[PDB]
Amino acid sequence: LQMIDVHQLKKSFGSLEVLKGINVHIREGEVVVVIGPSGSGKSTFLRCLNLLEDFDEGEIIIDGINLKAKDTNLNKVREEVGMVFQRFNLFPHMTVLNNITLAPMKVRKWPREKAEAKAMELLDKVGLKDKAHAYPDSLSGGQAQRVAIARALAMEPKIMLFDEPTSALDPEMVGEVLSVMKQLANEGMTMVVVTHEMGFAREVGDRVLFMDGGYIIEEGKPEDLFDRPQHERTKAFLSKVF
Amino acid sequence: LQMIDVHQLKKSFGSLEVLKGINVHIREGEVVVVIGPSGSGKSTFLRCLNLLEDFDEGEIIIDGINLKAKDTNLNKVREEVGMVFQRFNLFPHMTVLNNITLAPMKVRKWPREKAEAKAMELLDKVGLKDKAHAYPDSLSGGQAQRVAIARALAMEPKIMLFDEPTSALDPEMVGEVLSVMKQLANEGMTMVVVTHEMGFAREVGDRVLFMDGGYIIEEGKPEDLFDRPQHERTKAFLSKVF
Ligand SMILES: Nc1ncnc2c1ncn2[C@@H]1O[C@H](COP(=O)(O)OP(=O)(O)OP(O)(O)=S)[C@@H](O)[C@H]1O
Ligand SMILES: Nc1ncnc2c1ncn2[C@@H]1O[C@H](COP(=O)(O)OP(=O)(O)OP(O)(O)=S)[C@@H](O)[C@H]1O
Ligand SMILES: [Mg+2]
Repeated sequence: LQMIDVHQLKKSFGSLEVLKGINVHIREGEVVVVIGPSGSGKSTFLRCLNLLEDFDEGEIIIDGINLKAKDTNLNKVREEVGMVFQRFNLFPHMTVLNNITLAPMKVRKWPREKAEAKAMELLDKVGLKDKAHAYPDSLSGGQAQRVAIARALAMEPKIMLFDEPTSALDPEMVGEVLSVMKQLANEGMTMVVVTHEMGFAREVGDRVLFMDGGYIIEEGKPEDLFDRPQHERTKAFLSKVF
Repeated sequence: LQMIDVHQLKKSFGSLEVLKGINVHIREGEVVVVIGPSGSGKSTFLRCLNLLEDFDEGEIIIDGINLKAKDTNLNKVREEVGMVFQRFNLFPHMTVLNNITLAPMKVRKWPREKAEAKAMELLDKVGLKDKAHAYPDSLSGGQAQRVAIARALAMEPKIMLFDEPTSALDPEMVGEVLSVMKQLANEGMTMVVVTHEMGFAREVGDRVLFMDGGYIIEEGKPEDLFDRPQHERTKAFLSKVF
């Protein structure tokens, strides 16, 4: 309940209150999986967590610091949270290596040799050291998404956010990215993963949160949630998804 | 030999000669379509035009300025050349309006409302003003790629490069992207378009360059190159694609 703390979170886009009061508390090293239909506020939720969107009411605490406290450095938090999106993760005009090294050099003021040493180490980890000097256009979707992960890991964050990282990919490219994320969980990374891939959720997630219409409607262990859902809306959603 | 001027352009990656003597001279307002097999150097070529890659031998002159002359402001050339890639054109972490205004604000130091009025009219022209405050991942491929053109146009370039802008799109999304590109061609923009979209090439294209193995093997008017190719490599390539 220590790494991410969310109390009565609400958000509105004028008329549409997209997050209608949500509560979640994520411990250090916990993999939490977010599921639910389109328009639930799943991405908005992740954005608030990543300081990409401000909220209308409630509280967000990350690593024991408040996002709306006057004294708190938001830029310092920004670099402790990583985020991988469904698309557009890479700079197409830069090599794979320079994608990864850009922020660690620009933000954390690392020297080139140091940053590239760690970038090659992460490319090794994802199975793409042989693509260091390649351009994003040369990469398949599964390879591009694995570079996005490596990009995010180079800042060495405390939390990794994943917004449907495999949703835009062909089925032959999905498990590629899921195994990197799977491996990332095995190394004690606090992860929030928005996904429709339920086999990942059950295999990897510590808790599953079912979001619908701006609420977290049901939550709990993957086995508990998938096998024995209690809420009609959870049942309805699970009757048509993977 | 006005807008783009290339003489015996050569580029290697190690012992791999990727461009082997490119000579091409693009007039102002000319729309050049580039076609050819994978590994032809089409993307490398466009990168050289866009100052994203250095070259081993030869000369490149964008609008009367030599990219290797001593007194050359490279950044001032960079800002007059726009580029749309196959994928990764957008920042997923910021809104559509912000994607477009980022560069004119940083590079041209425009105030926010100035840049935004320009972005809004650009979104209008590509038929997407309603998506101004939306995030990239809410967009279709067709939409995303139109915003990618809007981003590029916000810098007010005189050269627009397109590296397979519709390749990674579902076929129904291909149409409305080529409509924007056509409008851009019809308005006098100097365009280099790497594309295997024949209808586009025939309609708004002035010339077609057939690249293969680091050379421009054959060139000419689209009708002429498409319907009566002179070189057997061009014929063979046309037979397997169109
Ligand atoms: N920047 C924005 N401006 C206005 N409305 C928005 C914005 N972002 C999201 N919305 C609204 O919020 C809903 C989208 O939900 P999201 O917050 O994107 O979460 P989500 O559940 O991931 O959505 P999907 O489509 O399932 S991935 C839509 O109905 C939008 O109208
Ligand atoms: N940064 C790099 N390092 C090493 N090799 C490269 C690099 N960039 C390109 N190449 C190689 O150069 C050759 C031609 O590159 P491109 O310009 O991408 O060709 P292309 O015609 O665009 O091919 P595609 O895949 O149809 S877009 C390919 O064999 C690449 O493997
Ligand atoms: Mg979403």
